[PDB]
Amino acid sequence: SQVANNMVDVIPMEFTDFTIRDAVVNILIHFDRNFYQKMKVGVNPRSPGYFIDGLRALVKLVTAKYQDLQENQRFVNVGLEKLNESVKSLTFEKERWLNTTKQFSKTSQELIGNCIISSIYETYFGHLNERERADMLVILKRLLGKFAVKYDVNYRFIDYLVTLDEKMKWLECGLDKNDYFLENMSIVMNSQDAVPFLLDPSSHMITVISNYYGNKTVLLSFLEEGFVKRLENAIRFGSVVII
Amino acid sequence: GYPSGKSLSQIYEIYYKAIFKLVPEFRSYTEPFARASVHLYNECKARYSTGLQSHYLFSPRELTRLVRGVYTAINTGPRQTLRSLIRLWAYEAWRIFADRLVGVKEKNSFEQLLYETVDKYLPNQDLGNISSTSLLFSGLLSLDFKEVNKTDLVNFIEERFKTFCDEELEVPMVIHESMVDHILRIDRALKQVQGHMMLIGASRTGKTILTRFVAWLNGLKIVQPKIHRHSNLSDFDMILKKAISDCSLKESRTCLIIDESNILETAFLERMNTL
Amino acid sequence: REDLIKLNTEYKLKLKNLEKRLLEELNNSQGNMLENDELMVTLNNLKKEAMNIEKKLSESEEFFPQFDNLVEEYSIIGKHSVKIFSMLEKF
Repeated sequence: SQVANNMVDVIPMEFTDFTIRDAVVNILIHFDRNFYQKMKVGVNPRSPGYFIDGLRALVKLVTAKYQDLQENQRFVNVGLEKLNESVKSLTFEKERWLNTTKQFSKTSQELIGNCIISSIYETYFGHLNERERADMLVILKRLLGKFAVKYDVNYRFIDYLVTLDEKMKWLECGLDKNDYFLENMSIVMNSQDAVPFLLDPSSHMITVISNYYGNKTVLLSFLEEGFVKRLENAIRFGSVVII
Repeated sequence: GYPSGKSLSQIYEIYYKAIFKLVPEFRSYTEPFARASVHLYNECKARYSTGLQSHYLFSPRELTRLVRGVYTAINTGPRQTLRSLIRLWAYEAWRIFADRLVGVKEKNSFEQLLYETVDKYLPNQDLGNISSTSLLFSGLLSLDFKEVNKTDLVNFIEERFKTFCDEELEVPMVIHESMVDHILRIDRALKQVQGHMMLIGASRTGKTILTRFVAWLNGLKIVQPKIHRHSNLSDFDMILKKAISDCSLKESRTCLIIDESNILETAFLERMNTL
Repeated sequence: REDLIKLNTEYKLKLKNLEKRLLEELNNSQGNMLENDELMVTLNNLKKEAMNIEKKLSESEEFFPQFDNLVEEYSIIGKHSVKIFSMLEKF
């Protein structure tokens, strides 16, 4: 809690039901406590890591989402001044557009708790099973249910962090159709504050990322002789490397 | 074999007798200290066995560790109240018997034991919270080894960590209750003539960073073996040889951080043993 | 199922694509003739599109609980099939 608090010291947030910062930190602790308790087996070999990186994901994600919520709120406010200047038959329906204006407050209510789920997916879920992910999500959602944070009930990790332009780009390279494989690719790309470890039997992934970075893609393996030097050349001139 | 539990009590009386030449006002307190130290030993040996954890292994060397750990605090501390000395004794008792303890059920067991022992041999109402978190002793703030204020220490670390953050490798962290207690633990270790501390920290706890820090406070060259998949024993030998030659023939004062990853073969660890 | 989440995101991207088209022409054809009207008949088509979303959101609240009712039966099918694949994998 001491560490969590100082990491979310930066305060994007606005008043909620119930404290707001105090709630967020208590969730993440109760999630980390539930993650290792359900998933990991063996007696107390492993300890807090994902927790730090889960907080770091949230900070990067709230900042990215609150600045984009305020950007779309600015896009409907600039359209409000332009329709009022004009006032004719259809334009008064457009003015009515307070349904959207009313909608924004409800959208902003859930963005803090939506970022909680998105960060947890990026950090805790990467190596979990189709069923293992879904089941933890429920424990997270019911934790989000106990605490007075609002989340989107009809929420989908893919649609929330993937853009249709990127989702097309990935498949074009040759990523598989599956939801599981989409989430995985999203987890790899979206957050790169840390090096990703891709595990796939069929090295079909080693080509996917190659198609995406093209010429820039320089391939190495920890086993080759020239590895020691070839990485120093890859780092010096911005080469995208897969090991 | 081991002696008596009644010879041990007697032998360390003579040990306390010698060190209480420096606090003559408590010359009458040597016996109940010697009896308490032995009691603490007998109990730790009994409560924490190799059945729970393999490293739970106690011997009169602990006693000797404690008795000397007590002297060094006195020989370089403020003139001492009785409330000082028992807390001085209690600090060493914690670092000698309980730092090795895993988890919390056993760690709290010792807190109660330490309380139980003082009450049985040194009956005072002047004691405070005897938990390790509450007794913090240092020579970072004072010129004499003295119990320091929690508020005074945290701020002192905060001003020195920024400096260490600026001067050395740039990595920001949150300085917290555990970390202050641990900074002093490494500090005492790195101060003693032979200073060897092995830290058991899971990962990302920060054990490697604190070590670099406290070494920097003590003014130690931080050597970290540059090993890799294609490192030979000869490489590590060279790393070791230099660090040794610099320590005697250049008077260097190096702190060698060895991670578990660095021991690549049996021999690498054997080299560390010989050292 | 596929078009439900597809046209959810597509119409909202086209709602953002048409808002940009409206603002581009409103600033260009303020000194010109009343061209904005030629995009306003496309904005008249948007009265299907804005309310198409409302049409789809209404049927979603009807589709989702039926989708979740159909997961159970297939779970009954699903649980046996893995145990069978496990067995054939083990050979």
